[PDB]
Parts: sequence; structure tokens; C-alpha cells
Amino acid sequence: NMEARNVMSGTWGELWLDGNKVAEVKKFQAKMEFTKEDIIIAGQMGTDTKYMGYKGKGSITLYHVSSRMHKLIGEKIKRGSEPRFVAISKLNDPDSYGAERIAVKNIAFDDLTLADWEVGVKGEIEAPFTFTEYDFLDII
Amino acid sequence: NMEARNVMSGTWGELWLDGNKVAEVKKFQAKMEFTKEDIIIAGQMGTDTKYMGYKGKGSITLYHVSSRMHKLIGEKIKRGSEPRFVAISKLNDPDSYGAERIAVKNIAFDDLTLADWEVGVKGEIEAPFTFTEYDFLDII
Amino acid sequence: NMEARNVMSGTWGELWLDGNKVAEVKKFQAKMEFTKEDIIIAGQMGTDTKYMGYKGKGSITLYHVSSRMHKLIGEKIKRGSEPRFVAISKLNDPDSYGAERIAVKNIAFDDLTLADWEVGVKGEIEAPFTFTEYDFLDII
Amino acid sequence: NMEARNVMSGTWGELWLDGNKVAEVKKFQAKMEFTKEDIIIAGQMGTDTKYMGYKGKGSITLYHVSSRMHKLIGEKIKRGSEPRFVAISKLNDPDSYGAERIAVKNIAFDDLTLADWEVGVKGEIEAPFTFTEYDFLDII
Amino acid sequence: NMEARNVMSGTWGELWLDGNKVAEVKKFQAKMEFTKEDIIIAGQMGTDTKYMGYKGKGSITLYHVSSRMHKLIGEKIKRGSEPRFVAISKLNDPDSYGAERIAVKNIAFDDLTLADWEVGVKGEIEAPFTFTEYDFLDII
Amino acid sequence: NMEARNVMSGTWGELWLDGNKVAEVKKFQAKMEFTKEDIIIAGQMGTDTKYMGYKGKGSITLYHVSSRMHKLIGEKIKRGSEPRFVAISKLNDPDSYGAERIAVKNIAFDDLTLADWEVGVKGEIEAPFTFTEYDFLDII
Amino acid sequence: NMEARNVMSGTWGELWLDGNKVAEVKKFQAKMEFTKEDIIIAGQMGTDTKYMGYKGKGSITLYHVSSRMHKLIGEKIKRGSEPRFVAISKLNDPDSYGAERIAVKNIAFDDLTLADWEVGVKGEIEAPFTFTEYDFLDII
Amino acid sequence: NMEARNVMSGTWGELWLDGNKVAEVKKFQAKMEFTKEDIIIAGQMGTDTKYMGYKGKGSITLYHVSSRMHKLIGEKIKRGSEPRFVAISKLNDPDSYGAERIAVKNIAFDDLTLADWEVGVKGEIEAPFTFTEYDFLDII
Amino acid sequence: RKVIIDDYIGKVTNSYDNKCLLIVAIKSYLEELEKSALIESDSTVEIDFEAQKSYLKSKGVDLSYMTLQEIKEANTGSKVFLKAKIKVLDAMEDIDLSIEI
Repeated sequence: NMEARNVMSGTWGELWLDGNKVAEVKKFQAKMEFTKEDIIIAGQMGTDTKYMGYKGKGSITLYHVSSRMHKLIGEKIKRGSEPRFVAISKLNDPDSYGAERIAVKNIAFDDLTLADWEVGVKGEIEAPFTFTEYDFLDII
Repeated sequence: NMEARNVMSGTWGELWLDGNKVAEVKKFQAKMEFTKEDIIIAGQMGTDTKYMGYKGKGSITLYHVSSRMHKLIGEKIKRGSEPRFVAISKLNDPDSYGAERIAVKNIAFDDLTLADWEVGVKGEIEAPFTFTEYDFLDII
Repeated sequence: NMEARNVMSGTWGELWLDGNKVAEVKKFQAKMEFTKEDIIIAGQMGTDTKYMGYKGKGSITLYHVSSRMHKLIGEKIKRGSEPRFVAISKLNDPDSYGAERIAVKNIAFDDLTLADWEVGVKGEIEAPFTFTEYDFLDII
Repeated sequence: NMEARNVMSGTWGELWLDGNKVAEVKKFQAKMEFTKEDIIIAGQMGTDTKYMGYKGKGSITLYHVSSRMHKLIGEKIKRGSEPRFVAISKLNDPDSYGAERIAVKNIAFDDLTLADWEVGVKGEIEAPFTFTEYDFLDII
Repeated sequence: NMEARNVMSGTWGELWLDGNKVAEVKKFQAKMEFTKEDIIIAGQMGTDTKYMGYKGKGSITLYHVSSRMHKLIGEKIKRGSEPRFVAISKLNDPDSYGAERIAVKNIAFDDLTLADWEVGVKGEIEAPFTFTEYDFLDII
Repeated sequence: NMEARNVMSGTWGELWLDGNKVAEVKKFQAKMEFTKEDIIIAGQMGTDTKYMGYKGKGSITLYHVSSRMHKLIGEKIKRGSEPRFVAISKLNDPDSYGAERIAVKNIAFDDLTLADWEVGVKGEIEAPFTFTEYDFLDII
Repeated sequence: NMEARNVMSGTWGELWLDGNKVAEVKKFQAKMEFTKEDIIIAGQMGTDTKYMGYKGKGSITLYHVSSRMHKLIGEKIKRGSEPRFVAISKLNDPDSYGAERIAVKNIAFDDLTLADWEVGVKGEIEAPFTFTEYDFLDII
Repeated sequence: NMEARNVMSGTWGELWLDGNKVAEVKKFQAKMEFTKEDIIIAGQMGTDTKYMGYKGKGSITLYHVSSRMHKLIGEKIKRGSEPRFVAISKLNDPDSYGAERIAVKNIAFDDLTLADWEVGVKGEIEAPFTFTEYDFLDII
Repeated sequence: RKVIIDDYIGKVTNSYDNKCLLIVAIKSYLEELEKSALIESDSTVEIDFEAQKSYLKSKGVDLSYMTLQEIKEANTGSKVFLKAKIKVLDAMEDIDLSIEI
């Protein structure tokens, strides 16, 4: 049942941002961090926990082909309005059986990289973000 | 559409400082860090955030060809007056389509490097700074 | 205009300490760190800063040819009097145009290294310090 | 079936570069290097690998009849633009079962040889390259 | 018992690849590389090792009679699917004590050679591979 | 005393493996590699070393008369159990002063060669191993 | 078109160094090494590269007729100033199609050979260098 | 001008070590290795280098006529004191244009060879060294 | 027919290389038709071996001692012989379904 070829490869992934395909994508990551409070019950030695909520974090790294991120948020940040976006990730490896597609909703970015370059080095842009809700589309 | 040649290279960039071209430039970086506060809404598990403001940070690294930084700020720092400058960065790669030019305004430097050298090592100067406002000139 | 040969080399530097030339000098560094306070102005998103003062720091590293540092401060430290010195640094590279000479005044050292050696390792002494005032002599 | 005469000989090859036949050719070689990662699966001693991609490499060696290689890329390299070429290799031995033809695309060269000569030695020029795509034409 | 004539000769081998006999075969080699970790046990000077697994490696070299290697994997590699083959090697020398046969399974190839020729030199193609399993058939 | 005839010749050796005499043996080698750490002692320029242990290594090369090496370990290796063997080497030259015999214990092999043949070449199989203990029997 | 006589011979070259013809020249070589970075693009197995710059390298070998190499740089190197030279190479074979001439500029040498001799051996001196620019003159 | 007879021959050299002529000399070699750092300048593809210093290296090989090398440094090395020598090399070929002489100063030797011999082989001793300074005397 | 008439009749010399170029052009046209999903993507174009052999036999040359590869590139005067293999898609018109209770 378990074979080496079944392991997913990241080369076959693709990312959509606000309904526009991002072909210049290097890596994508979305994570859900739970919040747990320590609870001690009298009479038992093992310490227990209570679950209260979660926080969503992630980041996107992409090559510096064009100035995509500036046009998205640069003007609105100055005014005081914070935009919200939706991202869709699909991972379709031909050797693996099935492709998983997940939608990440209500995204807010942490920073804007106006300019960053160095002599003899190719340019890359990375931007972390936080989200609130997700959705499953054709999980394996 | 996406090709390897389209990636911008940092060798083709150039920097202007206070209207004078800086040919001895190694790397330039300007970043905008947002400020966000956690907000917990009763009835929903996911934590949400509110955006309040941004802080701008960056740095410039250059070879030790001449004593450019001293003449800019050294005398005024002692007296008590803090100068403010404007920087312009243009990144024009022949393979990539279009060149992006961004102006960073109201710059204040963090430190002054009076002297730094070691035997058998070439000299370099780096200076971080904070800014307030930016401007877009012919973004891709 | 900009050429590779114009970059200054640290091998051509030299240092004077209390009017006596230090031939056994490995590296020298003097830096001025500014103090800035965050200021938030109502009505604008970007945070601004106010400059209040500066603090000077540096260090000297030298080979263990002789016991120079002991005779300078060892006896006076025990009594309770803290000496103050003056250092002069000159960087004269034949390929570069011009040599910069800077004087650093009111120096106070941070520590005294009584003894430090290991088998099969040559001996070196490093001593950080703080200063108050500087002066420019024939900057480029 | 199998016989000595069926083995192909390199004297019968020919090479088209950028649509122009190269008559002063000595050897031509193209290859694809796969990328594989070791994966250890619990319960099995033998290690298994997962295929992730390939890299193409090759070289051309030709007699120094004329300065062909300069006119292609010499002036373009300095300005900052990299050209891409297409090569076709045909191996037609009368004794063997017909001929095989292959087109190698997206060729980018590794180096340019301005001058290379020695007293008493005939001149030769070898140029390695990397490619991405290929076609099969009249494979046996 | 032991005599010179009993030594096997390589001229008498043959190889089946994917169920089809390969007649233009020059050499075939398979090997299993064990993985061992050094362990120092208190009270004993001699170091001892623990066996952890094995890795399989090999290669095939054959005359360039026909373009057999392309038709197997050339189109599949680009699409992202990796095939696995089975090879059988039989060594039957009339002088030696009978013949030995071995089946090597789960073979995955390391590279593909599109073209390789040189003037005045006969053509040869060598392809290395890795495997995981094996059987013994008619071992002596 | 010393004479040319006294030198031992390799033709007169023989090797027992697991209690069975191996007649098709080409060469046999065993060695012990000591482990020594450099220690610098104050007041002395010459560095001195401390002996900490030894590691045993060796190899056997034998004509490919029969598939002896497979029957020993081929099936056991896959299942996950590693066997240990004992080898005895005797070197008995009529001209030299008698014969010397040594037993090498706790032998574990490094690799297994499933198949290795080439057209026009006699077959040979070489197997390296590691050991831990040894005895002296009839040393000269 | 193609014929054996058309191949250029190294006996017919000549080299000018700093405007003075060098008659005792054995070989001359110049080359440009491009700098390329691997870039993986999502959805494609074949890796693609981005060209970032080039580096120039070469060497000169000449019979030890006279102490020419010393007079150029021997005294200047000690003082701390590095000279830059210009070399011109002309390859004029009567059988080939004309001659090709190239100027290599901004040459800086790697080492200086004070003395090198051995009994019964003719003397030779080889000096490698690095360059930055070049011109084409009468290219075929 | 240039002729075969003008090439210097190594048989005509001689070497003075510490003011005493060495007659049993086989070869002598000295060299100066420059130190250069790569520097990338914005707007130019070709990389340029900056010269920072040099390192001197060489070796002497001589027939094992007498135990000359021991008497120089054998007893001094153990005690902890390192001597420095001066060597002069003269190359005087009757056919060439005169003779060239060079003095190599501040020589420190790398190793000392206590004993080295083998049956049926003549003895030779080679000693490498490092230097710092040099003079030109009667350069051609 | 239009593509061939426009650029190939009377403007090129009937050599093997020109035949290969014409084959490449036809293959490119078929690949262009591929993206519109009118036919299948397995199309192949090559020299009509049997027709060429028959024409050569008619012209009188002897093919007993002629290699198979030699026949492909032999002279044919003005005539050119080619063959292809394409598969044409059709609309959905019959459907079979079996639901397992």
C-alpha cells in the first residue's frame, strides 16, 4: 500500500490570489495554532488542558517578476482601509491519488516590501499573513 | 508566460540619495511593518485583528570609497538638529519588462560609523534608517 | 568613476593611543548610536520619531606583544580614579584618493584583561570602550 | 539480428545550430540528470526514492575553423541579454537501421572562449550548455 | 575440484529487460550497499557496528544499435510519472558448474542520454539505476 | 640469516571461511586502525597522542567459480538479521621459517554483489568486511 | 567548404603586451565564465537558469628568455599599487580564412615568479590573470 | 632577436644559503601569491577584484651529500627559537643575454627531514619554505 | 490545400530537407487544430513509403540492393508522397450506466 511514489511533490502545486492565478509562486503555507489553558484537577497527578480557540498564520514567497503586491494594498494602507483577500491552493501530483484544494478566507497581510535588492542576487518577495476561516474542496 | 529570465536581478539597480547618485551601492532595502491588535469576538472561535498603523524601516550598505556619510550628518548631530533626506531607487533589468522606481521620503538615520577597519579586510559601511512616507513612480 | 581599486583596505590603517603609536594593532572600530523616541501624531498613519541624543561605543583588538594595557589603567582602577584617553585613527590607502583621520576623545575602557592564554594558540587582547566627543581631521 | 555492422559510428553525425548546418563539428552530447530523494519506509530494509525533476546538460566540441561562437553571443552578453538557441542532431549510418534525429531546445551556453592557442598544436573549441526541452524526430 | 576452466566468462551472459531480451549488451552489474553505524561499548577497545538497512545500485552498458532507451521513459519522464522495470540476468558458461539466474525488481533509472557521438568513435550508452528487491532463481 | 628465499609468497596461502575451505581465493587482507587524539602539553613543542581504541577492516577477493557469497547472507539480510562469521588464514611457504596462522572473529560483511559480468572478461568478486577480535595460532 | 587545411594552427599566433610585441610566447588563453542560478518554476520538471554575470580568466606561458615579467610589476606590488595592462592577440594562418584579432583589457595578474630552475631542464614561466573587458577586431 | 639558444638552462644556476655556496643543488623555486577579493559594481556585468597583499612560497631540493640541513635548525627548533635565513640565486647561461640574480630574505623553513632512504635508490632531500621580502640584483 | 498552394508550389527545390520542412509545417498546423479540440493529439505525419517505392519501381530503378532508409530520400522528381494518422472526436450521443444497488 505505502509506496515512495505516493509522496506529494511541491513542484505540482499552484496558488490563486483574489481570483488571479499566481504563476510566480515559490512556496505557500497556512497553519492553525490552537489556544489551550492548563487545568489542574484535584486528586489526579496528570495535568489536563482546555481548548479555547485558534489563530491562523501563514506566508507566501514569490519571485520578483512584477510588482503585484504594491498594486494590491499600497494605496489603501495609507488611507486607513485594510483589504481582505481569499487564497486557493491546489496540490495535484500525478503519482499521488487525488488532489487537495483548500480555500483560505479573510486574509490580512502583515507587511509591504517596497524595495529590496542586492548586487549579484536575484530578487524575491515574502509576505506573512493571518486568516480567520478556511474551507475544504475535494480532500483525499 | 512565466520564464526564468523575467526574474529581476539586483545588479541592475541604482540609488539616489538627496539628489546625488550613489555609484558605490551594495544593497538597498525599505520595508513597511504594520501594527495589528488581537480582537476576540464572542460567538466565534477564530481570533480576528484590527489594523492601526505602520512603521517604516530599512538600511543601506555601501563600500568605503569615500566619506559620504560623515559630511551629511556629523556636524548637525552634535548641535541637536536632525536632518531629513529623500531616497530614490530604480531597478531596471533588461530581461524583465518595465523598471520600478520608488521614492522614500522623510528619512532619519539610526547611527554614524566614525571608523571601522581590520587588517586584510576591505572596508564597508552600513546604516539603518526609518522613514514615514513613500511614493510610486512607474510601477510595473 | 567607480573602480574596484578605490575601495579602502584595512591593512593601510594605523592607530595612535595617548600620543604613542600602536604598531601591534589588529582592528579598530568607533560607532555612534542615536537615541530615538516613538511619536504618534493623530490624523496620520505613519509613526514618526524624535531624536534626543547619542551614545558612543567601540573596541580595540591587538596582539599580545607586550603588557601595554596594564601600565595604562591597572593601578589607577584600584585606587578609584578613572583615566580618560584620546585615540587617533588614520586610514591611508595608496589606491584610494585621500586619507581620513579622526580623533576620538574622552575614552573610558570597559574591562582589563589580566591574563588569557591557551596551549597552541597565539595571544590576543581586545578591549571595548565608550567615548563622548569626536573631531574631523582631513576627511575625504 | 544483432551484428557488428549495426553499431552506429560517430563519423556519420551532423549538427544544425540555429538553423545553420555546422560542418566543423567534432562531438555533440546531451543528457538529462534526474533528481531523486531517498525515502525510508517503516518495515522495509531497502530504501526507495522519489523522482522530483530533471536537469539537462551537454557540450559541443568543434574545430577552430572560424570565429562562429563570438558572433552569436559576444555582444549580447555584455549588454545583459541572454539568447536561447535550438540544435538538431542527426545520426545516419548506412549500415545501421536507419537514422535518428533529435531537437534540443532552450539552449543556454556556459562560457565563451575568446582566444586559445599554443605553438605546435591545432586549435579546438569546446562549449558546454544547458537545456530544458526536447523533441523526438524519426526515432528508431 | 578448483580448476581454471571453472571460472565463469562474461561472454556467456544475457539480459532480459521488461520481458524483452537485450542482445546488444556489454556489461551488467548489481550490488547492495549495507548501512552500518559505529557503536562504542564500554570496556571494549574494538568498535562494533549495527546493521540498519541496505541500498541497491547498478548500471547497464550497451552498444548503440538502436534507440531502445528513449522509447521506454522519454515521454513519461516529462509528464511526471516514473516507471518501474524488472531485469533478469543469466550467466551460463559451459565449463562452469551450471548457470545462475537472478531477477532484479523495482528498477528506476538515473538518467537518459539523448545523444552522444564523436567522429571516428563507435557509440555506446551506459545507464545507471537503483533497485529495491531481488529473487534467486537456479543459484549454484 | 636474511636471504631472498625467506620471503613469504602469496601463492602458498589458504583461507577457511565458516569452517569450509575456500579454494578459489585470490587475496585476503586484515588490518587494525588505532584511534589516537592529539594532546598538547605545556612547555613542550612536540605534540603527543593518547591511544583510545582500534577499528578492524579487511577484504576478500575470490574468483567467481560459484555463487558461494549469496547462500551465506542473501536471505538473512532482507529479513533484518545480520550473521557473524569466523575466518582462518594460513600462510605456509616451504622456504620461509614455518607457517603463521591467524583467526579473525566477529566478521560482518559490507556489501553483497548480485551480478557483475562484462563481455570478454573473467569474473571476480571482492567483499570487504569489518571485525572485532583475533587470535594468534602458530605465530613465527 | 570544410577542409583540413582550414583549421588554424597555433604556430601562427602573436601577442602584444602593453604595446610591446612578445616574441618568446608559448601559449595564450582567455575565457569568460558566466554566472547562472537555478530557478524552479511550478508545473515544469525541467529546471531553468537565470544569467547574472560573467568572470574573465586566462593565462600566458612564455620561454624564460629574459626577466620581462619582473620589470612590469615587481616594485609596484610591494608599494601597494596594482597596475592594469592591455593585451592583443592575433592569429593569422595563411591557409585559414584570414585572421582574427582580439584586445583583452583591464588585465591584472595573479602571481609573480621570482625564480624557477632545475638542472637539465629548460626554463619556462606561466602567469595567470583576470580581465573585465574585451573588443573584437577583424573577427572572421 | 628571439632564438632557441637564448633560452636559459637550469644547469647553469647556483645558490648561496646563509652566505655559503651550496654545490649539491637540484632545483630552486620562489613565487609570490597575491590576495584578491571579488567586488561586484552596480551596472557592470564583469566582476572586478581588489588587491590586498601577497604571500611568498618556495622550495629547495638537493642531493643528500651531507647533513647540512640538520646543523642549521635542528637544535634551535626544539628550544623554541626560529631562525631566519637569506638565499641568493644566480642564473648565468653563456648563450642568453647575461645573468640575473635575486636575493630572497626572511626565509623560514616548513619542515626538517631526519632520515629518508630506500634500498636501491639514491637519496634526495627537499625542503619548502616561506619568505617575505626580495631584492633585484643585475636583472636583465 | 490553401497552405500548400500559397508557399510551397514552385518556390522550393524537391530535396529531402525541404520535404522534412513541409512535414513540420503540416504537423504544426495539425497541432494548432489540436488546441480547439477538433481531433485527437496522437497525429503523426511521415513519408508514404509504399507509394514512393511503387513510383521508384515504375521509374525503372532496382530496389533489391537499396536500403530502407535509402528509399525514403531517393529522388522522385517533382512528386511528393506523404501520409498521416489522425483521430476525429465526436459528440456524446450514447451513454451506458450501471448503478450497483
